[PDB]
Amino acid sequence: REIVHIQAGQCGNQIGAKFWEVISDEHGIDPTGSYHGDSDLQLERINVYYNEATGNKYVPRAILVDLEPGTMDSVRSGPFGQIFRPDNFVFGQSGAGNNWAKGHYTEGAELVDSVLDVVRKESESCDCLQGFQLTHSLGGGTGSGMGTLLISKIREEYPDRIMNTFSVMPSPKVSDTVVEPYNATLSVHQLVENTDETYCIDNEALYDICFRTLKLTTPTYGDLNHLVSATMSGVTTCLRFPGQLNADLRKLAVNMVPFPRLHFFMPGFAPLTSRGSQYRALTVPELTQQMFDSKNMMAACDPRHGRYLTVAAIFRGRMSMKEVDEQMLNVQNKNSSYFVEWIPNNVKTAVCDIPPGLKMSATFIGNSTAIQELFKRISEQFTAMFRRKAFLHWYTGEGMDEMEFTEAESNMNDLVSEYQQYQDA
Amino acid sequence: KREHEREVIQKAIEENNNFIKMAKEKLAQKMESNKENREAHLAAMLERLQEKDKHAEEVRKNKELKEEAS
Ligand SMILES: Nc1nc2c(ncn2[C@@H]2O[C@H](COP(=O)(O)OP(=O)(O)O)[C@@H](O)[C@H]2O)c(=O)[nH]1
Ligand SMILES: [Mg+2]
Ligand SMILES: [Mg+2]
Repeated sequence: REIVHIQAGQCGNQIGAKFWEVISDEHGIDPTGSYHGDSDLQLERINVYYNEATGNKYVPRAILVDLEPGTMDSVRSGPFGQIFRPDNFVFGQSGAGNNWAKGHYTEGAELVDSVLDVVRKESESCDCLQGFQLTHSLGGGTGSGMGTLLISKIREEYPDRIMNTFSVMPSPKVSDTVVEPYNATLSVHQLVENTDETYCIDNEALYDICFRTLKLTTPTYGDLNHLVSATMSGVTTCLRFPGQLNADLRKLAVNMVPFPRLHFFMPGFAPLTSRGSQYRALTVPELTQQMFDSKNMMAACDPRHGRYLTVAAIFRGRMSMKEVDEQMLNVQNKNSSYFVEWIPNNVKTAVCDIPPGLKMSATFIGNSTAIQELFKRISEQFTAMFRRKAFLHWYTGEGMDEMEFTEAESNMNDLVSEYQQYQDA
Repeated sequence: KREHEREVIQKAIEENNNFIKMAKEKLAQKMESNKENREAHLAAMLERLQEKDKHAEEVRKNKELKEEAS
């Protein structure tokens, strides 16, 4: 059961490169692609993310996309840069200028067919393809515009497969341009229609965690990417190691998505580490309380402001399964109002013996109605500019029409009202 | 959706090409109309000066008439 990984744009390639470095270490794969691990329980499901090449080499089933060579040249030089298939680097020369329209309609449309040729080649060499996972940001131009363009084209060619994304939401606290609410709203509109599951990784939440919790006053993208790669590792553990719960993308979607449009997940992680941090190993009760706390959410939403439709918890490392079950049952009994009563047993728990890194950790995946706070924040920012048609010339100049913006704004407002409807049920 | 994707890029081409077209024609019209205006200003100026020479020839002739009828 193979997954085809695609990473697009600066953010998509930076978080994507970290994800591959992290899991390559976990699976005992070195930068040359050779296996040198101390367990085989690393190679049991290695084929989910890696292909097997000539001299017993494991090659990531990853496709690196960007309209600018810069970020991809940085990857090719980084630690695990040589692990990727050289043919799978697909890049243009004229970037996207943080413009969704350029990535989706003009610059991106010129490069998209060559990317699909690589996607097709990777798919044809799959015994049984489960689907695709895309890493990207929604505030830029390549990952946002060209990424959603790729999703649309892939869906047309593989309508019966799962489309999963790790989508980095933009925030004024960690911003590159004022047009981020435009790019994000346009991308969310695409995501609501063409993805089965999206992990909402909020830069606002990643910033507040680094600043308020870790006390990293003046955090860098590297600091935010430390949390991201750790969360990405946790949420994909069930797909990379032998397990019974959410072992593939489809079963995960069936367990987590009660309504087709409501597929935006709020990840959580514990303990919150800081690059090069100190000594203790968090008890099971401590892991559980933290992963459910607003301060550990990777989306800037207060779960106490909504209700959980479904939840998937994953514990990693050697620990008491009896204690895990007691702690998991306790969080629900102590906060039963924040879990919808009309979805019985909506909190599932998995445990993996192999820890990340750390001695023991816990990853949370929640489909909460509080996620509307993220879409409300973006919608507010989008409307503040769209109301006065600010910066629209950059988009209309690429061929886009104002009607397209009105539809994206409306679809996202509908998404918010749908999340609110199920919160009042 | 593919249909709209093609309509967007073609709309962008049709607008830039049409803008380049109009600018080219308006610039050529301005440079031409300017050439006509400047040349007209010089033509009228020379016409005024020529009318002044025609008047000097008529003065020299008007003296020729008075000298003979003296
Ligand atoms: N977490 C994270 N966010 C990033 C990173 N680089 C850019 N961003 C965010 O992504 C958006 C910009 O998109 P980017 O990936 O730079 O541009 P693209 O090349 O057009 O896809 C903004 O919202 C940034 O805050 C990164 O490495 N990590
Ligand atoms: Mg990106
Ligand atoms: Mg982007």
